[PDB]
Amino acid sequence: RFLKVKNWETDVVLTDTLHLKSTLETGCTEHICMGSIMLPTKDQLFPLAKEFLDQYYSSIKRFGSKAHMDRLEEVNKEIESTSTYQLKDTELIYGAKHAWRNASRCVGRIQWSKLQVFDARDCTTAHGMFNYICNHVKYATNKGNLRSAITIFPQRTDGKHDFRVWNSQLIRYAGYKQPDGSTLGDPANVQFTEICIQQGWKAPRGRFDVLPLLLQANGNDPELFQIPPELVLEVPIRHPKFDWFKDLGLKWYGLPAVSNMLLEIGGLEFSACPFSGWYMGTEIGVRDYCDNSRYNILEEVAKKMDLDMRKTSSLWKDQALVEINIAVLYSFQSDKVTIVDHHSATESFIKHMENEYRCRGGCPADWVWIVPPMSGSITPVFHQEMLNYRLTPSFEYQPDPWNTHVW
Amino acid sequence: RFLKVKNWETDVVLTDTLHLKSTLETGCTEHICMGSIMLPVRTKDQLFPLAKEFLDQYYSSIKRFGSKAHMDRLEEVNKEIESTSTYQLKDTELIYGAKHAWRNASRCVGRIQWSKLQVFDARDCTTAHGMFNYICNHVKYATNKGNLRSAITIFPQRTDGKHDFRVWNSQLIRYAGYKQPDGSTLGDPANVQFTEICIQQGWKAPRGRFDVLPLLLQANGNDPELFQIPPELVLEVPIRHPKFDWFKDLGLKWYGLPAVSNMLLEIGGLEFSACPFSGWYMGTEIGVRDYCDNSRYNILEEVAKKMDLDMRKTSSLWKDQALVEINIAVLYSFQSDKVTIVDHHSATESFIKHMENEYRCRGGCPADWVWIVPPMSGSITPVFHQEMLNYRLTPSFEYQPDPWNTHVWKG
Ligand code: HEM
Ligand code: HEM
Ligand SMILES: CN(C)Cc1ccc(OCc2ccc3ccc(N)nc3c2)cc1
Ligand SMILES: CN(C)Cc1ccc(OCc2ccc3ccc(N)nc3c2)cc1
Ligand SMILES: C[C@H](O)[C@H](O)[C@H]1CNc2nc(N)[nH]c(=O)c2N1
Ligand SMILES: C[C@H](O)[C@H](O)[C@H]1CNc2nc(N)[nH]c(=O)c2N1
Ligand SMILES: [Zn+2]
Repeated sequence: RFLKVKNWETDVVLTDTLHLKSTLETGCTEHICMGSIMLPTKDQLFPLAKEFLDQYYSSIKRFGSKAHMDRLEEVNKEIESTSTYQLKDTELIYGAKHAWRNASRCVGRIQWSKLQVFDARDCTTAHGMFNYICNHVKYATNKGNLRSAITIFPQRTDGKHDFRVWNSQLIRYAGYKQPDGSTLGDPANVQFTEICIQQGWKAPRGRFDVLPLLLQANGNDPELFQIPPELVLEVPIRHPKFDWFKDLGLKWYGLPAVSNMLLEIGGLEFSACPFSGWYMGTEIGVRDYCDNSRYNILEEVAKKMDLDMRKTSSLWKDQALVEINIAVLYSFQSDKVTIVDHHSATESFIKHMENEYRCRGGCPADWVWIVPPMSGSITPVFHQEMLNYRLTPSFEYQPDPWNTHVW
Repeated sequence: RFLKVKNWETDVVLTDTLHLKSTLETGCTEHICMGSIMLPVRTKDQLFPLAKEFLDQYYSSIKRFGSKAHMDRLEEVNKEIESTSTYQLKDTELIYGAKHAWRNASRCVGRIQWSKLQVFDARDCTTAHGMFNYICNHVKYATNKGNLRSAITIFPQRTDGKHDFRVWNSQLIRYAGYKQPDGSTLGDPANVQFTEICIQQGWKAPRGRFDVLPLLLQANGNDPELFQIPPELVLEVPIRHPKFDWFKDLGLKWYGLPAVSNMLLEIGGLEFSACPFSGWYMGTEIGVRDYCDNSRYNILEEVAKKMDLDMRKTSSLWKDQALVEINIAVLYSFQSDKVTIVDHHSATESFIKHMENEYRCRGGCPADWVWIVPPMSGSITPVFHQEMLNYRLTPSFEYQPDPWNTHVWKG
């Protein structure tokens, strides 16, 4: 009931009690673990609100105070009346920061309280959303000195007036099905690169074409918008030794800005809430270049290294994967763009873990996602036991808009 | 209830029905996941249903469920239990059990080989010296001059828990580790505590960086005794690198036979507390864990020095780079000497095939993602994007407290 977790590299033991607060469910049972599965009314709303407000006023050392009680009373009232309710800005911010704080899959959470919240709740149109998004992108980029941000569009009402960013990230590279058979650009984004044209995009049919924003406001049809290029900071990728690297014709964008998630605070459902921070190197280089179902350029890279690509036992894929990731980090640090290496980020996380166990009594963590996709066992998190559980406020997955939209 | 797993690299979807045959607990609940927790005297009361369960599986597998052979066997076992408070497995049953225990080992990426396991029945053993004999023949048989064969040796089951057979070594073959007065460690840091016990038990330690440890064996609950595996029986491979000639000079070598000996085999309620088993190495086990883990030989840095890497900023990925070269060297040294070894890409590929085959033919395949995924280059092996249900089946291999923590010293 008061669980412990052992780091095996260091024998350190943390005790977890925060999990007892856990409110939502995992997908696991006593009989089956699903830790490696990707995605396992006025009456429900009020308990949701109270729980949130209780933790909020507790966090400001005014638990049980007049303001607290009155606020709980005030919200309770508006709920009975309007069937929903609205969050004070302070609550909105506390909420946002805490959904990140509780994002069990996120290795970067040590930064969780330095989040810039943009209240875009007054928005009414796709054009408006576009204006708010450009503003976010510009702010977060900060000439390469990246800052974390989130922009929150009006909460769901009755599932009809839904605000949604159809892009999965604000900034992503187009991907096209070749008549040749293969795939040009980014394969992840193929179906999306279609929907854009299916909705009227004029694709430059290149490789690194920045996808257009497809914003949907108040449940209406979604509209296309193009991000001003001067707002899209990119880094041409080059190796600090292999000068044939730049020849490979590679660059990547500096701003990772996830847009398809649902943010939940005190029962309210912000279905558009694009947020961003900065890349861990391996997100672009292990994942965005070298996944089979992505840029898949490993073969060509090692080809250019004249490595024995005949048998797997030469570990050519590994050697190459390492150089590519060295290049990514090298180019970003060169162009004065924020990035963190996977050793540094995992180190920061262990500290953040220790910090949360100390000041908060625990920290939910999803080992399968926290461990970098390369060099796993030489990062400190590998040997770190982690408890996974779901807390509120949270970020949740949500169905792709094109599977839901009533046109 | 059906459950689906999806491979996100290939969109292949599989459907698990097997998880319904799962009894044992996971550690998990609906409000917490212990999926990354390393570790999450039995009466006639709870024995017979465990036995029936086993025998039922056993007779289904031989397509004789409900046969008179099956029913008499149940009866035979029943009566042997209520009379003797335990029972004995037939040879057929012991073999099936050991194989299935491996097959159910949800953390083992090597399971494709599960049906080809040589089972040595050492249930007639009575002394440590007898144990040394059995173990010696295991090692010789499994080693097969570098052409490794999977094998397990099974010592008598636990009776009253006061007469346990145990192998105190964690693996049959392992290098000593010595903590020095200055704080440094000579040999394998992973083995220091055991090395100490060994020394206290009268072992005369060479105190070299690569001393094969003695077997510390326990029979019928007696105090353990020391035995030196004859060196001609211990196959080793010196570690060199194919392009780096300075590598051999790091003075490295590893033993060829991985043979885990501290686990506990459970079959039909019976507990086999001494059941050393062996297969062959995946390269990363030696290369990534056995040299490069910060709590191991940690030649990561020296390899890095010799490569003249940029060890200043970690964002040079010098650690990553050295790690790769060390694993190249491990695989290369082994293949050159015709000692069986598998690389992580090969092993994971194999596993996916095995797993898919198991879903189709068995209705699932319990698998621990945290352990199946290799400790380097995770996402460029096919298991990384493979969803996996994890659950416990019997027969199984279980952890068990170190015997030095529980053992009652005769003297
Ligand atoms: C500032 C530096 C940050 C770093 C280095 C970082 C790092 C990461 C990494 C490496 C992942 C794994 C994702 C993958 O492999 O595809 C991840 C996931 C995640 N991040 Fe963070 N992040 C940062 C900022 C943020 C911010 C500002 C938020 C939101 C406020 C956030 C929320 C999340 C969430 C919810 C996930 C899980 C996504 C999922 O479940 O699929 N992160 N992060
Ligand atoms: C024949 C080639 C084999 C290969 C390549 C192989 C590979 C592996 C690897 C790489 C691990 C993870 C080890 C670690 O990182 O600590 C593992 C775990 C395991 N293996 Fe296999 N193995 C083989 C044979 C066997 C055999 C013969 C058995 C038993 C009869 C077995 C039973 C297990 C068990 C029970 C685990 C989980 C250990 C634990 O729970 O801590 N394996 N295997
Ligand atoms: C499995 N993938 C192919 C699909 C997938 C796509 C985006 C995903 O979002 C992850 C995510 C979320 C927030 C982040 C914030 C900062 C950062 N550097 N990476 C971040 C990464 C997760 C999964
Ligand atoms: C943290 N460690 C001390 C615990 C630990 C060490 C080795 C372990 O080995 C498991 C294991 C079992 C059987 C194997 C068979 C073959 C093989 N190549 N590796 C195998 C590896 C398990 C746990
Ligand atoms: C904390 C974590 O559960 C633990 O360190 C595990 C992680 N995965 C592993 N995977 C393998 N193959 N071997 C291990 O020893 C471990 N250790
Ligand atoms: C099968 C597994 O659940 C899936 O591939 C996960 C594994 N771990 C991951 N880890 C991170 N950081 N990001 C991911 O997308 C995934 N994918
Ligand atoms: Zn679980």
